[PDB]
Amino acid sequence: HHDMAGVKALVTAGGTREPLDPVRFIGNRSSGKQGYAVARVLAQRGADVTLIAGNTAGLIDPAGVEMVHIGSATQLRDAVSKHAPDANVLVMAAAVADFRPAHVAAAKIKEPSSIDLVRNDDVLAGAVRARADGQLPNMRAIVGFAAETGDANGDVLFHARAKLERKGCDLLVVNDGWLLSADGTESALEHGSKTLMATRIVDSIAAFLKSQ
Ligand SMILES: Nc1ccn([C@@H]2O[C@H](COP(=O)(O)OP(=O)(O)OP(=O)(O)O)[C@@H](O)[C@H]2O)c(=O)n1
Ligand SMILES: [Mg+2]
Repeated sequence: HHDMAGVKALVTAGGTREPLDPVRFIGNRSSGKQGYAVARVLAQRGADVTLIAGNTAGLIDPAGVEMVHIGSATQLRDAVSKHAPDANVLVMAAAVADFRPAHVAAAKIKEPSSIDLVRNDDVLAGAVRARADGQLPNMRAIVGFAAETGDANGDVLFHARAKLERKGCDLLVVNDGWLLSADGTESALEHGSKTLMATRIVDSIAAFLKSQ
């Protein structure tokens, strides 16, 4: 039915784009489909959903969901800062570009000089800090998303378990796939439609909120 009737949810989705100039930019391959799916499931279950979307070209805005379109990592951060205080749940599913062009050309660049890169702020960490400082009373649950690959140093779960504690979020969605909770619970995420996966994620949020 409607688990999320009283829940104000803030969802980010898609990838950000950091401009070199008006024409070109630095981006990633994020579709934002998973975040959109989570947005729809939440709204279907009675949540008041605000969705902040990055590069989602062919996706259609979900009905019953307040849409806030942004372009870059900075624009995303400012959007979150604006809408977070009213949110009970923050679903950080956007693929934020780690690096940004240090200087942006006013006009399209016409061998060229190298591009200087500067690190972007950790928007999630900003939210986690704000709640820790008592500046987010309404916030009850914070969800992070991560893509992990096995390397010589460790397993996928090995890296996933580490990132969950580093980010300081309550739940981490890892892509098969995993749902990692801060209490120490681990649930497998079987390959399926983005809809079914969204249901699993929202179920974890619901289950978490009951414990809150
Ligand atoms: N600048 C950033 C980068 C990440 N994220 C959020 O943090 C979570 C972790 O994403 P990930 O890129 O895997 O974490 P990183 O800190 O960037 O780790 P890594 O350097 O391995 O990519 C994601 O939900 C993402 O939305 C964020 O808010 N701000
Ligand atoms: Mg990153």
